Amino acid sequence: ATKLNDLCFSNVYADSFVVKGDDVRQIAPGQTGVIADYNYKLPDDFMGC
Amino acid sequence: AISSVLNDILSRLDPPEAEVQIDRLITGRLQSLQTYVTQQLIRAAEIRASANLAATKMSECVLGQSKRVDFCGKGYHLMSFPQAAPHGVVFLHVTYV
Amino acid sequence: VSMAKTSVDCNMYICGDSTECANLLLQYGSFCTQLNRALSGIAAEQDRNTREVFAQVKQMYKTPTLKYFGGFNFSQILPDPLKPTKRSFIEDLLFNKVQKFNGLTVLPPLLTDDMIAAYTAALVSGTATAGWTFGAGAALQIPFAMQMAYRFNGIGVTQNVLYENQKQIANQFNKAISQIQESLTTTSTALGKLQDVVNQNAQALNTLVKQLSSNFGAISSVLNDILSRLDPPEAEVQIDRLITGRLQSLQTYVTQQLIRAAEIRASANLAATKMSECVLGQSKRVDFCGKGYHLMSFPQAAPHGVVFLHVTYV
Amino acid sequence: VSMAKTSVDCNMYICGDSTECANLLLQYGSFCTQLNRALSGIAAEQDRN
Amino acid sequence: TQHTSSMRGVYYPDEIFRSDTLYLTQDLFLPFYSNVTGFHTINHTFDNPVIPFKDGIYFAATEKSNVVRGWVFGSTMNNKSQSVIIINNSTNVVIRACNFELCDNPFTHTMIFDNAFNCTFEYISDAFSNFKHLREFVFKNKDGFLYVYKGYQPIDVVRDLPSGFNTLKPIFKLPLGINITNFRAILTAAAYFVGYLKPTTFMLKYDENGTIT
Amino acid sequence: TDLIKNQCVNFNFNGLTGTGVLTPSSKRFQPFQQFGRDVSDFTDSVRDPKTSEILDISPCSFGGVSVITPGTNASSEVAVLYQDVNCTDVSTAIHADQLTPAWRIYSTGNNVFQTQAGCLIGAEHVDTSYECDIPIGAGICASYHTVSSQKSIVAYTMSLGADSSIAYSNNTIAIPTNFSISITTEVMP
Amino acid sequence: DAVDCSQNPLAELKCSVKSFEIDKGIYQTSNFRVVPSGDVVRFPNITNL
Ligand SMILES: *[C@@H]1O[C@H](CO)[C@@H](O[C@@H]2O[C@H](CO)[C@@H](O[C@@H]3O[C@H](CO[C@H]4O[C@H](CO)[C@@H](O)[C@H](O)[C@@H]4O)[C@@H](O)[C@H](O[C@H]4O[C@H](CO)[C@@H](O)[C@H](O)[C@@H]4O)[C@@H]3O)[C@H](O)[C@H]2NC(C)=O)[C@H](O)[C@H]1NC(C)=O
Ligand SMILES: *[C@@H]1O[C@H](CO)[C@@H](O[C@@H]2O[C@H](CO)[C@@H](O[C@@H]3O[C@H](CO)[C@@H](O)[C@H](O)[C@@H]3O)[C@H](O)[C@H]2NC(C)=O)[C@H](O)[C@H]1NC(C)=O
Ligand SMILES: *[C@@H]1O[C@H](CO)[C@@H](O[C@@H]2O[C@H](CO)[C@@H](O[C@@H]3O[C@H](CO)[C@@H](O)[C@H](O)[C@@H]3O)[C@H](O)[C@H]2NC(C)=O)[C@H](O)[C@H]1NC(C)=O
Ligand SMILES: *[C@@H]1O[C@H](CO)[C@@H](O[C@@H]2O[C@H](CO)[C@@H](O[C@@H]3O[C@H](CO)[C@@H](O)[C@H](O)[C@@H]3O)[C@H](O)[C@H]2NC(C)=O)[C@H](O)[C@H]1NC(C)=O
Ligand SMILES: *[C@@H]1O[C@H](CO)[C@@H](O[C@@H]2O[C@H](CO)[C@@H](O[C@@H]3O[C@H](CO)[C@@H](O)[C@H](O)[C@@H]3O)[C@H](O)[C@H]2NC(C)=O)[C@H](O)[C@H]1NC(C)=O
Ligand SMILES: *[C@@H]1O[C@H](CO)[C@@H](O[C@@H]2O[C@H](CO)[C@@H](O[C@@H]3O[C@H](CO)[C@@H](O)[C@H](O)[C@@H]3O)[C@H](O)[C@H]2NC(C)=O)[C@H](O)[C@H]1NC(C)=O
Ligand SMILES: *[C@@H]1O[C@H](CO)[C@@H](O[C@@H]2O[C@H](CO)[C@@H](O[C@@H]3O[C@H](CO)[C@@H](O)[C@H](O)[C@@H]3O)[C@H](O)[C@H]2NC(C)=O)[C@H](O)[C@H]1NC(C)=O
Ligand SMILES: *[C@@H]1O[C@H](CO)[C@@H](O[C@@H]2O[C@H](CO)[C@@H](O[C@@H]3O[C@H](CO)[C@@H](O)[C@H](O)[C@@H]3O)[C@H](O)[C@H]2NC(C)=O)[C@H](O)[C@H]1NC(C)=O
Ligand SMILES: *[C@@H]1O[C@H](CO)[C@@H](O[C@@H]2O[C@H](CO)[C@@H](O[C@@H]3O[C@H](CO)[C@@H](O)[C@H](O)[C@@H]3O)[C@H](O)[C@H]2NC(C)=O)[C@H](O)[C@H]1NC(C)=O
Ligand SMILES: *[C@@H]1O[C@H](CO)[C@@H](O[C@@H]2O[C@H](CO)[C@@H](O[C@@H]3O[C@H](CO)[C@@H](O)[C@H](O)[C@@H]3O)[C@H](O)[C@H]2NC(C)=O)[C@H](O)[C@H]1NC(C)=O
Ligand SMILES: *[C@@H]1O[C@H](CO)[C@@H](O[C@@H]2O[C@H](CO)[C@@H](O)[C@H](O)[C@H]2NC(C)=O)[C@H](O)[C@H]1NC(C)=O
Ligand SMILES: *[C@@H]1O[C@H](CO)[C@@H](O)[C@H](O)[C@H]1NC(C)=O
Ligand SMILES: *[C@@H]1O[C@H](CO)[C@@H](O)[C@H](O)[C@H]1NC(C)=O
Ligand SMILES: *[C@@H]1O[C@H](CO)[C@@H](O)[C@H](O)[C@H]1NC(C)=O
Ligand SMILES: *[C@@H]1O[C@H](CO)[C@@H](O)[C@H](O)[C@H]1NC(C)=O
Repeated sequence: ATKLNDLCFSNVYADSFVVKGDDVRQIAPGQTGVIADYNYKLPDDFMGC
Repeated sequence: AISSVLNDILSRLDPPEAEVQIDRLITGRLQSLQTYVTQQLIRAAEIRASANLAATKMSECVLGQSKRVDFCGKGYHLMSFPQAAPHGVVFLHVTYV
Repeated sequence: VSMAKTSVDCNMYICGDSTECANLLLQYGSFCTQLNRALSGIAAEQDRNTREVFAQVKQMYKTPTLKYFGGFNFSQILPDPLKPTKRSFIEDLLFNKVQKFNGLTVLPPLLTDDMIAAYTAALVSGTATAGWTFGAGAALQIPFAMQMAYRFNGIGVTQNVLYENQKQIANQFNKAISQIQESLTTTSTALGKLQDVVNQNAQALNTLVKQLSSNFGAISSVLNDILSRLDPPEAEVQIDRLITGRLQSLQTYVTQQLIRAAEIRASANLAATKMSECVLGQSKRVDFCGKGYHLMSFPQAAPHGVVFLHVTYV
Repeated sequence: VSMAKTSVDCNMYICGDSTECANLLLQYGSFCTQLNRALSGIAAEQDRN
Repeated sequence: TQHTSSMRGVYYPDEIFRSDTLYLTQDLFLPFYSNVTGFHTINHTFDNPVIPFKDGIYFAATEKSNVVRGWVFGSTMNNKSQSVIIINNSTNVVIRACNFELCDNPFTHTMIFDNAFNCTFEYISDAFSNFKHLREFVFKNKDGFLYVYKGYQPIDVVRDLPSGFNTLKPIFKLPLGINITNFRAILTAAAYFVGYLKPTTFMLKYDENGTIT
Repeated sequence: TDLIKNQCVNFNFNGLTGTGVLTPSSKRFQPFQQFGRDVSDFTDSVRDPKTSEILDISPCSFGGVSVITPGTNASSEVAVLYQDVNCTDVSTAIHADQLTPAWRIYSTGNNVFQTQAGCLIGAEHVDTSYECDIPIGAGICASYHTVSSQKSIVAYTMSLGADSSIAYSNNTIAIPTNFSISITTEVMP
Repeated sequence: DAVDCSQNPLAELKCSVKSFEIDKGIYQTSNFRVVPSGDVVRFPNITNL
């Protein structure tokens, strides 16, 4: 995160939503659960933040 | 590793974690060097065998007359001449048939 | 003058029908390709090693109608057409004493035993009647006794000695052959050198297979027992660890095969020289074509090797 | 026409005075043993030479 | 009395079929020529002490009158904790794991325990109805299970345990989940023997039939 | 499900999974054995949990595949060799496409000939012999020749050399009455 | 230009040697295998619920 200031990008995208606290942990690659499987899925790759 | 390019790890990735990525990449590459040099030693040994033979032939086919059959040519050895060649030696074997 | 033309399926060996494994193998680049070429190179050399030794004559000759030459028997050296086989008696004796989920196999040689036997037969026939130009140019028919007379001259024995003692010499020759037959028939040390090469080959392959069961610090040596109970994160970590181990086992094997191949090449090169100097002519150098003053010699076919019978004056 | 008959105890070399090391070494099976034999087989020919 | 184990105490270590092969492994086997302890039931003297288990033992008995009926395996050997009683009940084989109030000297009547509480395991087999018979057993603890092997051969010995070789076959794998550190023999002349198993490396020779010879 | 035999299937027994070919066997299993292994640590056979039948597991055919070609500057043609495979299975799995890799444009014609080396498809077999150009194995070589004005890849038995013969006598001899001088070459790195 | 490495055996060799020109001879370009058909699943008889 520190080094984001040293990088250039062709674009920046941002996704936004509200979830239950316990479900926040599902917003990551390699996860399973109600959110991870049926609401919001991430690819097997890095995520900005 | 994240990337084959060292700079694309070291530059952007957090310096702690980066050591893990770098260490892995280093190990990977070191293995190819060990493989490469091993094969080169083996190849070199084969060349020695060839060079040793060439030296023998020079002495016995050019600087003298060999009697051992088929060493300096199929026929009955009379003469030979060496020629320069790109990383090798070319012989002209003159024989009686 | 050869070793088994082995071959290894890199993917089968490393990744036992595992997709995840394969993906984690591709990440290592040309690993499998490099191994494949190395083994292929060896197999190619194994072929040359045989051809360079046996194919010394451009013409194939027919077995002589009669094998009896000036009292010299020869019957156990040449093939006997009465039998369905194409080998000599001695050769038959020599040849009597020497898929899988591991992805390992062996390829056949270009020249089969029958083809090799044919070459040896031609060389013996040549030796017996073609004279001194057999391997130099057109064959020149010569009476056997006259050929021997020449050989004795080369030893440093006055020509007449052979003729005067021809009967005794032919008898001793024939006897010596019979003696060898008995020695070969009833021994177990004979082509120990050839058996040694075979044994070592087997050990290398056995070792390689055994390594598939190696754990390498992993949860399990079996990929299926990694995937079946682990989330993808750890599963990949475990697979990668297992792959690393197996990758090393292959490079180790090939390295040893390359070294081994080099030694076989050296042997094959010498065999070619000996045939040229001891069979196609009369070598004068000491202690090269037997343990006496060289007269002549005969080649015989053998399972992955060459057997020479060296006839010497003592 | 010869070289020194090198011989090394592969157990002591790797896990000298360590049980825990040996316990982990065992996970590599007979590697240690095979390697030892391979070396001996070389020393054997020095006598022949 | 101390005796020699000879080459006895060998058993099939796993349910894996093999054929015509030499298999090298390591397990709790009875060491060859180990020190075997003999026990006797003669006239007024009956050996029925509590013997340490040491994670696995070897047992054998020479019979002509079926004096030996079973064993009790456990820790405290009383109704304070769990123990398992394994007996030939004369019509059925009966195995029970409970907090048993055991007889201090157990033996037309079954005198093994007065009470049983907190039973966790019960099993009853199908029904049935010089020394002559040698019975052999191996008892091992693994992952809460009591592994039991059995064998048998005809004999003609008076006091000793004849030298020989015999591979035993598995019979029970009891999911007892109990602590076995000690055991006692259950008796009705006769004799029996106890040895101890060790994590020893053995080379086993499998014949064409897949049996160990 | 029912057992599917004598073909490659995906199997799942209660404790053993994988792929391969299931066939009946006579292995002498004991009353306390479920499955067995080969000399090497691979599953040999399994006893069925339902019918108590014993079936062996064979590997699905696999191997190396090589191509035989002339130069691309001469023509565009190729014969394909499948190492150590019975041509009956090769053909079957082409019609019943079960092969990996499969080609987008490919078929199997009458040019099918099996050698010890493996199954060779695309070459024309002949009953004659020639100098071995491209070695295959077991006395078989490939070459590119005109076959009654179109050239093609052919499979043939290699010749061992020229066919000749000389007479033997106890009273005659051959002696050269002429000679020539020739020059040959040799190269070494 | 381009080579479709799946079109035919010739393409595979061209791709393998990274060249649009091949001189002569016999080359191993890949392995091969047969693809399995259906599934076979087997279990014990009794189900104790
Ligand atoms: C070059 O040197 C070789 C080696 O010495 C000679 O070859 C031998 O030639 C003889 C000639 O026949 C072979 O003779 C053998 O005789 C055995 C005895 O049985 C016969 O003789 C007794 C004598 O009283 C009679 O009672 C009996 O009825 C027979 O007449 C046979 O048993 C041998 O048979 C062999 O071949 C058959 C073929 O199927 C086999 O089944 C037998 O087991 C056995 O192998 C044979 O007949 C002798 O065997 C030859 N030896 C070899 C090694 O071949 C050459 O003749 C000599 N060349 C010249 C020109 O002299
Ligand atoms: C020089 O050495 C040779 C052989 O090394 C000697 O020839 C051998 O001479 C003995 C008798 O002196 C022969 O033995 C006889 O053979 C006949 C054959 O039927 C037999 O009937 C007799 O009872 C006896 O066994 C022997 O066979 C012979 N060797 C050969 C191959 O013929 C030679 O005599 C030696 N020179 C001198 C001067 O002694
Ligand atoms: C295992 O079971 C035995 C049963 O024999 C238990 O031993 C018994 O424990 C009781 C209680 O301390 C002892 O005293 C008895 O108390 C009752 C109370 O009314 C009284 O009526 C009896 O006369 C007696 O006093 C009893 O003597 C004792 N039995 C013996 C033989 O000593 C034992 O404690 C149990 N073990 C565990 C771990 O529970
Ligand atoms: C020694 O073994 C005998 C025979 O198993 C035991 O006697 C038997 O005890 C059972 C009760 O546990 C009696 O009832 C049986 O119950 C089963 C329950 O499903 C039922 O299927 C049977 O038909 C029967 O009702 C059984 O009748 C009885 N048999 C006899 C001959 O007495 C005996 O208790 C055992 N002794 C010890 C100390 O365990
Ligand atoms: C272990 O493998 C051996 C193989 O030697 C099996 O023993 C053999 O079993 C056969 C069948 O009962 C025995 O009888 C034979 O029958 C044939 C029928 O034509 C007959 O020609 C033979 O002369 C013989 O009568 C054979 O004697 C027997 N061999 C021995 C040494 O006992 C054995 O049954 C296998 N064990 C198990 C558990 O299957
Ligand atoms: C699991 O339960 C099934 C019950 O269907 C058992 O399968 C059945 O086994 C019998 C004996 O092999 C099969 O053959 C039958 O034999 C009788 C003999 O008289 C015959 O009358 C029938 O027409 C038939 O041939 C029967 O087909 C078979 N049933 C099925 C659906 O396969 C199975 O053996 C049990 N497994 C175990 C381990 O007991
Ligand atoms: C390629 O596969 C085919 C088909 O399996 C093989 O042809 C078959 O070869 C067998 C000999 O092994 C032929 O004889 C059979 O022998 C068994 C032995 O018990 C017998 O039970 C059968 O009734 C039969 O006699 C079989 O007839 C033959 N099939 C055909 C259709 O001819 C072929 O040999 C295989 N090629 C290679 C190189 O292995
Ligand atoms: C030295 O003498 C030998 C023996 O005569 C010559 O070899 C033989 O030469 C004839 C004629 O060139 C070869 O052909 C034969 O022709 C007759 C004519 O009717 C025919 O019936 C035969 O079937 C055969 O075709 C004969 O094959 C040949 N034999 C061999 C073993 O080569 C030899 O050429 C003479 N050498 C010199 C330098 O004159
Ligand atoms: C070279 O070896 C051949 C082997 O066939 C010799 O030819 C044969 O020579 C004999 C003697 O001149 C010929 O006559 C035979 O004499 C015996 C005497 O008992 C008689 O029993 C035979 O029936 C026959 O008459 C024989 O026909 C002849 N064979 C042939 C096929 O021509 C030849 O003489 C030897 N040459 C030299 C220089 O030794
Ligand atoms: C060994 O064979 C060679 C074959 O070339 C012989 O050499 C050749 O001998 C002829 C006659 O002496 C040479 O002259 C030729 O004469 C004819 C007559 O019309 C003429 O048309 C030709 O153009 C030529 O002049 C011929 O040039 C010569 N070959 C060469 C390359 O010079 C040789 O003599 C034979 N050796 C023995 C010892 O017989
Ligand atoms: C029957 O066995 C159970 C355990 O298998 C006993 O319950 C345990 O008793 C000990 C006594 O200190 C407690 O510490 C454990 O926590 C208890 N476990 C449970 C799950 O409650 C039970 O008391 C035994 N009953 C008898 C009569 O002995
Ligand atoms: C019986 O026990 C005593 C105890 O010391 C021992 O000395 C004696 O030898 C034992 N009997 C036999 C036959 O060993
Ligand atoms: C085994 O028993 C004999 C009996 O006399 C004894 O002397 C020996 O020391 C015992 N061995 C061990 C290790 O106790
Ligand atoms: C069995 O009892 C002994 C007695 O001290 C104890 O140390 C041991 O841990 C017990 N084992 C189990 C599994 O409870
Ligand atoms: C190779 O290409 C050249 C290009 O003109 C052609 O002439 C030559 O004949 C080709 N070689 C073969 C074997 O066709």
